[PDB]
Amino acid sequence: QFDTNYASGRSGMVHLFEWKWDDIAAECENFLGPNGYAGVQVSPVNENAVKDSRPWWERYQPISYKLETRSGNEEQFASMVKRCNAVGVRTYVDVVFNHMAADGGTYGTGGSTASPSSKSYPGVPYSSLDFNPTCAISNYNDANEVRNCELVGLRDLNQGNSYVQDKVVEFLDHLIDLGVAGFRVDAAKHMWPADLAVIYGRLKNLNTDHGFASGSKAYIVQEVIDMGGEAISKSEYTGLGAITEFRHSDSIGKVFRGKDQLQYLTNWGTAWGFAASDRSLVFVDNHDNQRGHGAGGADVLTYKVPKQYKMASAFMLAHPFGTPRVMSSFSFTDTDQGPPTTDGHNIASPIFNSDNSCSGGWVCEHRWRQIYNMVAFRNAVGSDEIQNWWDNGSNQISFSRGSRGFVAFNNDNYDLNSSLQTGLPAGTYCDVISGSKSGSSCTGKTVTVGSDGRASINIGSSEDDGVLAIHVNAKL
Ligand SMILES: [Cl-]
Ligand SMILES: [Sr+2]
Ligand SMILES: [Sr+2]
Repeated sequence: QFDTNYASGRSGMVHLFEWKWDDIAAECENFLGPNGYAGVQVSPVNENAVKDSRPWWERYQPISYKLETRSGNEEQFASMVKRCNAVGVRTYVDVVFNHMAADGGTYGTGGSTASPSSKSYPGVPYSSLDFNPTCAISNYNDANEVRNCELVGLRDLNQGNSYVQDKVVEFLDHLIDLGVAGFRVDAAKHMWPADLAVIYGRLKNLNTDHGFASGSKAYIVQEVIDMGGEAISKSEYTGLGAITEFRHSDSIGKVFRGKDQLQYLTNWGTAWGFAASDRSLVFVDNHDNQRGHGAGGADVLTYKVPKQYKMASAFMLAHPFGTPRVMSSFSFTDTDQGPPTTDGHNIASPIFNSDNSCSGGWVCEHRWRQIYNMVAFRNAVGSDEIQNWWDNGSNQISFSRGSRGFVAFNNDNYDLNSSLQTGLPAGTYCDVISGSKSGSSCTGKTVTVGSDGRASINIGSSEDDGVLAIHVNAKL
């Protein structure tokens, strides 16, 4: 429940927001696999309610547990898991069993129909007896009202009923048979941990046919928003699985936006109020946080602030704390707007340029050179500890991961021109933020490390990038 089940020597979970299964399987073999990524988080794979203008949040109003979405059907989803597992990329499913669709959602994405006014869902065989009595969440400080009342009209299921427990376990076991490696449980704060423990304990072992070790259990990351000093604590859930550490997203936004100083990052971890490292799923932004009014509000860094979003992603991928997750979104100017379509419904596949960058309505942050080359940085340093910390007392910091990698940041209004201790063997290194290694040359900046371990690091305060990075797996 705490082991990621990652393949050997890989790191980084990519949330391919609203991608279809066919496009995900191709991206596993063409990019994610040969670039060292560890896993992919998919949108809900079960049938959801069809709503006007096809908003993104329609996929969190389940109609049934049939694998029938705009992303594809069960046959395409199963082939996607098999093809991604063959290149070493695991699959983690966003699962929604706290509620069903609200009023106005009579049609499903796979042919099923429902009647939320009577709490009747013929696809799951669900009846009104399987739900909590109708009530609305208004207080948010009453831990009983948050877990038993209806969230924005969504029909609150009763996870204490043995029939509901059967259907959820039946659905999660079906996904395990298809080769899935873990689950992201949506709205976990609105459910009782005692009932979650029963569901989690009944799940079968992982399918060894997909290259899983015998005795492997499904990875469990729980979506809990705990900004500190709340009625519901994240410690209620850290005993049953990993949690979404949203303090990481809100703090990393404040720091790299200038609202806090970079020198304070010297004790990044539980000293900043985070959960345990082996219990923390960390990220810069998520599909909710990037739209505002999330857990971090306006302080969250998104792709729309590219220079500081890349610096924040580079710091997270270089720090040993937690399990990093990188967001891959589609461009939006309206928080309700859904993914790009070829008409008004059929999701349009992403297209790629000579950059290996995305187009056609998708941003593809995981294909940014500054992001996927830092994933290689994480894979090259392993479990090496932080050493050689330096800072100027403001917004210029640098540290090394053992003797295998070095990174430097400049968030001040003036340049960085210092001879810093790098901790690496002497030689010539390619700046992995500004380029890559090709044969015996560097695409971007070059970094020369002297016999004393010191190197000249230069990051102008007006350059497009505010971070430099080098590691031993990109020498010469
Ligand atoms: Cl999340
Ligand atoms: Sr609930
Ligand atoms: Sr200080």
